[PDB]
Amino acid sequence: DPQRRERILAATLDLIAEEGIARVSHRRIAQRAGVPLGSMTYHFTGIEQLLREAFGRFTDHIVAVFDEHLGAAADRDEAREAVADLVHELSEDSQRDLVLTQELYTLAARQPAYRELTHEWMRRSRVHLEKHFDPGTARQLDALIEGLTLHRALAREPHGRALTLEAIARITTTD
Amino acid sequence: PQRRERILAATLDLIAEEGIARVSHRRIAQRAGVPLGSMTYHFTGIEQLLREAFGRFTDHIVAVFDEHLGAAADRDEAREAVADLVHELSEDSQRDLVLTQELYTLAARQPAYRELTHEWMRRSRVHLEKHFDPGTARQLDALIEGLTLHRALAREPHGRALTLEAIARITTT
Repeated sequence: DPQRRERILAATLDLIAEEGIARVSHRRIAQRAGVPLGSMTYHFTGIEQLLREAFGRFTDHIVAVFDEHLGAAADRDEAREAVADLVHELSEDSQRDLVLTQELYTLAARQPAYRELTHEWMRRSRVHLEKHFDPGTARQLDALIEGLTLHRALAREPHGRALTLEAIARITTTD
Repeated sequence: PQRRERILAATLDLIAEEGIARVSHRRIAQRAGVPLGSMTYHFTGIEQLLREAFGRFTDHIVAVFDEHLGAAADRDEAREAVADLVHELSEDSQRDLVLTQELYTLAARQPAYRELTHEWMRRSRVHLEKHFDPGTARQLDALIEGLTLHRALAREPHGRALTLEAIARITTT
């Protein structure tokens, strides 16, 4: 099964989501991935590469979520509506994804090297956004999506879609 | 005896440099230089302690919002002040960046803490509402959040121009 390496990455993500970044260790991960301890160092040069590849995988996943919503939009109007859907789904559908997102941000805040990950994440998000909006608005919009998602997710009383749709309409206005 | 204050201070310090998982009564008591019993006496537990520690941090940030939007006498002066706020909030203190992120992770994991992240947003909108209508204040607070995070976790933060244009659009009408 050539999927042992992939399983290690997934178990690493599960571990971080459930117990936090500080609990990351070769032994704990091997157990969750159901692979011998030696498999950790056979496939990975160290914890950094492991973490980079793990968060990179999580990163690919969310980017695909952008693709799922935006790729199905025919014009600006559907795109704006699609973005609202994206914001609400990201803010409440998966607590695991919200936690992994926040873990990554804390890591990148602490260790600059990991900002290569967040930088590449923001860039890919913008790519799909630029399939409907110009580069500038796409950048402004990505920051809005980030903020709306965060404020809904950590809210005691999350705002509704009308408010989300209006902010989106406003940020994507060029008249 | 400012033991309570020192404990709250040591808590933020520990979280800021060592990470949330390193918080324990023992370690914090050590940092603050107080007897282990002080931790259990002044606080009902780690929850109430983190709640008050982070509560102090948000006071610190809300204070920054003020003294920024504080002296704008215009909607346009307000906009430029928000821009300044965004850039200062993303470059000046890595401590504050880390602490905001630690709070965000805790609230994501334990909904109970979403009470203070909720109160933070509320207190932020209060200052913003001094210049903009309620709906706009709310949308703006979210944009401020997103722009700040994107500038901070980028390899090359975007320029002031981008920040101001985004603000100009979200505060349109």
